[PDB]
Amino acid sequence: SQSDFVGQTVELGELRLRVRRVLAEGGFAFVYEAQDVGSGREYALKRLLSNEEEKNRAIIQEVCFMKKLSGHPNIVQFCSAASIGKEESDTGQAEFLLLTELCKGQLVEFLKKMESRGPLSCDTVLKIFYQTCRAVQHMHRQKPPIIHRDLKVENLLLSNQGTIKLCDFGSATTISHYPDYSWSAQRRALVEEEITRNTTPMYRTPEIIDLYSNFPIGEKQDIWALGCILYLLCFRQHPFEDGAKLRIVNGKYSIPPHDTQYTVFHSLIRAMLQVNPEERLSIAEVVHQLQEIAAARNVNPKSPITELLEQN
Amino acid sequence: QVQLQESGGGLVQPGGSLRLSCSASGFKFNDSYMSWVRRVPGKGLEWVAGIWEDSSAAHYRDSVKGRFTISRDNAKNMLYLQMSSLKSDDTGLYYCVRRGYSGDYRPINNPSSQGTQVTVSS
Ligand SMILES: COc1cc2ncnc(Nc3ccc(F)c(Cl)c3)c2cc1OCCCN1CCOCC1
Repeated sequence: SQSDFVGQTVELGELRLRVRRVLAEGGFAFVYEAQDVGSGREYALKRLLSNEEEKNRAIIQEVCFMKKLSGHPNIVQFCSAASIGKEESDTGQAEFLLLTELCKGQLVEFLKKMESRGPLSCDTVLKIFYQTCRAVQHMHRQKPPIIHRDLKVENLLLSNQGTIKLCDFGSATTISHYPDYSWSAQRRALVEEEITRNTTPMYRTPEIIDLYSNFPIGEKQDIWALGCILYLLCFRQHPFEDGAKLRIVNGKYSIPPHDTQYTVFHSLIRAMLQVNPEERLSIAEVVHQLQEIAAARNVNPKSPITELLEQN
Repeated sequence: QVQLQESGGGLVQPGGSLRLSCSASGFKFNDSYMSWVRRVPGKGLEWVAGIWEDSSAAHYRDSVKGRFTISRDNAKNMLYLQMSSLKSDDTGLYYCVRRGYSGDYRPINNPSSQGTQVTVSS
C-alpha cells in the first residue's frame, strides 16, 4: 500500500511528480522522493494515511508553520500540499500530501560514514550547531513564537548546498503552559501526557517530567534540547541516554573530564542544560556566544560544511 | 556499488565543441534518472543537464539550453553530453551522477567519480 505508492504519478499544482523511492517509514506517514517530469527538479513527499482527525488536524498546522518559516536558509522549504478524502484514496483512508525540497539526507547517516576519518573538528561542530540555532532563532522570532519540542540530530538535514536544515514540525506548537498552585493534580497529569507524546524520551525536559515545580513549559524547551545536541556532537553520546527521569529532573549529567578537543563548548553546554527553564540562555544569547567563538577561530559558521558535502 | 567513469574532456577555445561520455556500473541503469554536473572553481558544484529513464524527457539549465545536448544508451550503460558554442563559464570539472537536482540547480547526488576536465580559454 504505502509501498505500492512507488512508481506512481502525483499531480500537485502545475507539477507532475514521479515517485522514485522511499526515504523514511512511519507508522502514520511515509516520506518519498518525488521528481518532476517537466523540470527534472526533485522533492521530498510525505504521504499521511489516517482517518483519525487528531492526526489530520495536526498535519494541517504542520503545514501552516512551514509556510511561515519559509525563506530561511536553515529550514527546509515548503512547496505544496493537498487533501484527499477517504473516498478518492485507494487505502480507504484520508490522504494528506506534504511536499518539500529534497536534501542530501539526514545528518546522522553522513556522520557515521565519516567516523572513519577520525574525530570531528571543533570547527565542524561549531558550523553544525550554529546553523541549527539560527533556525531555532527564526522560529522563536515568529508571532506567536513557534516551539519545535522535538529537536534532535535525526531531525537535522544536510542540504544540497552543504548547510544544516530543520525538517519535521509535527510536534511544533505555539502553546505555552504556565502551571501554578491553582492547577489540579489531574490537569497536570493530562497536560503531561499530551506533551510526552510529541517528545523523544531522552530529550524530555525537566519541566515536562516534574509538573509540581511550577516551571513554565514554553520556548525554553528547545534550549535544553540544543544542549543535548551540542553534547551529542562533541562526545558523540547523549548526556541522558538511559532516559532516567531522576537524572533529568535533578539535572545530573557528566562531561568527560579529560576532554582537550571540545573545551570551548563546555560553558555553553552547562548554561543550556539548566534544570530551571527560567535560568537557561535565550536563543539570542546562544547564537551571540557562538559568533564570538567563530570569530576567534577565523571560521565563517554560515559557510557550507564541505567535508560532509563530499561524503558519499 | 555505484561506479561511474567520465571521459572526453579537454582544452578548447571559446566557440568550440566537445563530447563527454560516461560508463556506469553497479546499479540498474535502465530504471534511473541520470544527470550531468560540473564543478566550477569559485562557485562550487552545479547541475547542468538531466535525462529520464527512457529518454522521454530531457532537462537543461538556462545557461546551456539549445547549446548542450544530453543523451543515453541503456544498451551499453552509457551517458553522453554534446557541448557546442562553449563559453568561459562552461569551464569546469564535469561529472555524471544519478537523480536530478533541487532549488537553484543544486545536484542531489555528490560525484564519487574522478570526472573529466573541460577548459575554455584562448
Ligand atoms: C535524499 O535523502 C533525504 C532527503 C530529504 N529531504 C528532505 N526531507 C527529508 N525528510 C523529511 C522529514 C520530515 C518531514 F516532515 C518531511 Cl515532509 C520530510 C529527506 C530525507 C532523506 O532521507 C532520509 C533517510 C536516508 N535513507 C536511509 C535509508 O536508505 C536511503 C537513505
